Amino acid sequence: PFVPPSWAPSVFVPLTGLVLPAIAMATLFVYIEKEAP
Amino acid sequence: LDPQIVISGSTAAFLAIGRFVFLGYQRREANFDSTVGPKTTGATYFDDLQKNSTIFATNDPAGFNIIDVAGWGALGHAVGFAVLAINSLQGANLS
Amino acid sequence: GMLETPVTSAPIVATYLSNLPAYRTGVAPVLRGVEIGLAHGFLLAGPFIKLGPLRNVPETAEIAGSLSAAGLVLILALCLSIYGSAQFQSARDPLFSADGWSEFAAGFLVGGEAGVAWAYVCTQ
Amino acid sequence: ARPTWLPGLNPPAHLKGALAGDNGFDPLGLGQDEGRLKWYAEAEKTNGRWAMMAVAGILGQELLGVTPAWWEAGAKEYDIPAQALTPIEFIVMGFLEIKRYQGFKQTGTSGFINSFPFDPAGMNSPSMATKEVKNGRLAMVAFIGFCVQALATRTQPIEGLTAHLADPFGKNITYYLTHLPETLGS
Ligand code: CLA
Ligand code: CLA
Ligand code: CLA
Ligand SMILES: CC1=C(/C=C/C(C)=C/C=C/C(C)=C/C=C/C=C(C)/C=C/C=C(C)/C=C/C2=C(C)CCCC2(C)C)C(C)(C)CCC1
Repeated sequence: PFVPPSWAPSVFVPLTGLVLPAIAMATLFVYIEKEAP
Repeated sequence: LDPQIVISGSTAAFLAIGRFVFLGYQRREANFDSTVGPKTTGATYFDDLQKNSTIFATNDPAGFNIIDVAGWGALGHAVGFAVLAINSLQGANLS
Repeated sequence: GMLETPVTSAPIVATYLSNLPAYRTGVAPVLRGVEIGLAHGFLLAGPFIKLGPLRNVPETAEIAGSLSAAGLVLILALCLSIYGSAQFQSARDPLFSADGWSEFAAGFLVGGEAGVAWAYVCTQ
Repeated sequence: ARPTWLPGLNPPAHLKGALAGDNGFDPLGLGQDEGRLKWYAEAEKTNGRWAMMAVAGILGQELLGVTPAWWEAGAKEYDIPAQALTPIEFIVMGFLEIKRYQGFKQTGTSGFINSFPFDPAGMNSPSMATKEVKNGRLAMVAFIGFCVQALATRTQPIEGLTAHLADPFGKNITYYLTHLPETLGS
């Protein structure tokens, strides 16, 4: 039941190494630059 | 019978007479519904559901809006399939 | 004032820059985005195809290189978008505004990907 | 005088044009209570958002050679048993949706989990709101097209398009509706 599929690395490695960092950097860059009301 | 000729032909006739023959008569009878008055006079959501919120304006000179097209087109389709269906019954085996 | 120099102040140089999409005012920001995106997108495919990891494969080299050029254009489009968000939060040219830049970034994505696709069609 | 769904038709009063994608289209006058129109506007997006992902998923699965067809995915067996999938989905979706509703009531906007609005990248403007609806409506219409085309043609979306392109006049809704025995007898 626990064993993940044999294709899990193919999806998660690019997802956590290329996709989430891109969204995380965009989120952080916008946040720090945001001006107070 | 060819369905394309019969169905299109009947629809054209019913659209033609509706636009050119009975449009004046139909509009006059629609005003007989004005003599009675509006259904409701309220400002609640359920009262709004009984009013002509959207008025279907048309650029046609005679005022033959889409609702009229649907009405007269439906009669043509209904008559067209009656003609086709009845003619189909000829030369039917065991039917 | 500033140190005058032919490079900084010359007639021929000034006219050339004034005709570039970036400096050509009077054009909608979206259209300028497409014009700029197409030029960069078309060039971006070159280096990936010739020097990529799959460069020596006969037919896969063209596809892999162009597909990577399309990816880089997508990343650049994100950079343009977030730059507008940070820079314009509150003047003569419509481009340098929150509304203008957002259109500009969208045009760059459309133009850039079209340029990458157009470059591929040239090869095959 | 914004464009309207019907030429020469002044939009109804209850539609002011403030909402994104407001073309004055409401022949039945469903949205006239300001308390329901706001709910419907949110309901339009969420149906469209699920449609947009669904259309991409069906197209993506077909383009990537996934089998069987999108309407037979449930029959296929995966690592997790089908019985275990539903409890996982019910708990996860129940949590996301319940917090989705709670934020909407407090703020009146759309978001994710605890963030309302959920715009990490800062991309948000009247134009983006309009583009979301128009692409959302197209996906909603597109998905129904997939479902009906599966019923009649019994071919996947891209497969149907190729057949039409190859033989435009020979292959079309006219052909399939009169050849159900042939297509369904294969
Ligand atoms: C915009 C989406 C879209 C597109 C691009 C296509 C494209 C195609 N369809 Mg599909 N289809 C769609 C929507 C779409 N369809 C919808 C919504 C339905 C459900 C009625 C269907 C049902 C359908 C069938 C049953 C068949 C096709 C087929 C085809 C192919 C031939 C064209 C044809 O016969 O069309 C003519 C017939 C149609 C039903 C298409 C109508 C498309 C218009 C643009 C929909 C407009 C909706 C409107 C805005 C809604 C207003 C609602 C009102 C209450 C306000 C072609 C690849 C044929 C094929 O070969 O498939 C492989 C085929 O057999 N389509
Ligand atoms: C975990 C992080 C990570 C991952 C997953 C990758 C993955 C990859 N890197 Mg590496 N790279 C990383 C971090 C990472 N890198 C870092 C941190 C650096 C800096 C030190 C580099 C520097 C680097 C260089 C300099 C190069 C690579 C290259 C590659 C490719 C090698 C395999 C190959 O032949 O691809 C072949 C690639 C393809 C056939 C195409 C794959 C898909 C493309 C890239 C994107 C497609 C996007 C799609 C069309 C649209 C968007 C989809 C999206 C929204 C889901 C592969 C795509 C090589 C390459 O080819 O890059 C393009 C290369 O030259 N990387
Ligand atoms: C600067 C150093 C350098 C150089 C020249 C290269 C070069 C190369 N690397 Mg390497 N690499 C380096 C450092 C470098 N690497 C480092 C430090 C690492 C460790 C992190 C790596 C890790 C790495 C990996 C993992 C891979 C490569 C690969 C490659 C190849 C493809 C790169 C690519 O796709 O570029 C894309 C290029 C561009 C998008 C453009 C480049 C810049 C252009 C040409 C500038 C032109 C400017 C122009 C002249 C200005 C005109 C102005 C005028 C109009 C006014 C290529 C041979 C890939 C390969 O397969 O190699 C065989 C590969 O897989 N590299
Ligand atoms: C623009 C114009 C024109 C033209 C027009 C046209 C061309 C039109 C058309 C129209 C049409 C063409 C229409 C149609 C319609 C239709 C309809 C509306 C239908 C309906 C149907 C129905 C309702 C059905 C039913 C049924 C069924 C379903 C089943 C069986 C039974 C029956 C049959 C009953 C002219 C030149 C003249 C003038 C100028 C301008």
